[PDB]
Amino acid sequence: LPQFEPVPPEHPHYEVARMDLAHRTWGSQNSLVEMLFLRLSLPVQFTYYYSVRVFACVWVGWVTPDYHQHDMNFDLSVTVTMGDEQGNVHSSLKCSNYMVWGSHTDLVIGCLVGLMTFTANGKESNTFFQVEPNTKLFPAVFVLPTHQNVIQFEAAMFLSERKNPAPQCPPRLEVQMLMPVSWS
Repeated sequence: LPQFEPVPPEHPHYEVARMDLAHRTWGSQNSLVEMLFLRLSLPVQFTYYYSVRVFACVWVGWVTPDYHQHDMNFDLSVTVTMGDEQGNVHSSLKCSNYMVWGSHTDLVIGCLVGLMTFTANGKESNTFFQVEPNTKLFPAVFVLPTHQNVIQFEAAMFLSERKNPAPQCPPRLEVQMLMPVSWS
């Protein structure tokens, strides 16, 4: 199982670089071409935008706590539809378990609560995994590197949401927001 563990420098080379607007610079400098399933360590619980800024095809999104699909494949996994004795339906019952979207700096941004939507390059691109109950999701981003400083991260701030001091609206990333890869 590919459970996440935080990137621990020295590493063959995924250079974390938390910095201060607050954001997170990156870079696979060394000749290691593949697999950067960059889940963030601090999942939401159910307003809160989530910017990402690729510097150089990246599957930005959100992820349910379980997830062991460590594969080269883009776009993989479940719609539910509770029925009736009538043979009809109590129609739909949520879906999916999660969010993802496939020179210049691409800038992808999410949002948060019961709904969530992508907003690529400051422009709307809504609906992809836009309903859930009172559940949880990591602010994850899957990546295959371009080498050239591969990726960067960031309505009220997400930091207000992850942690107890809600509101306190302005950003402060704070130390715990580590950036695990899904190790083999």
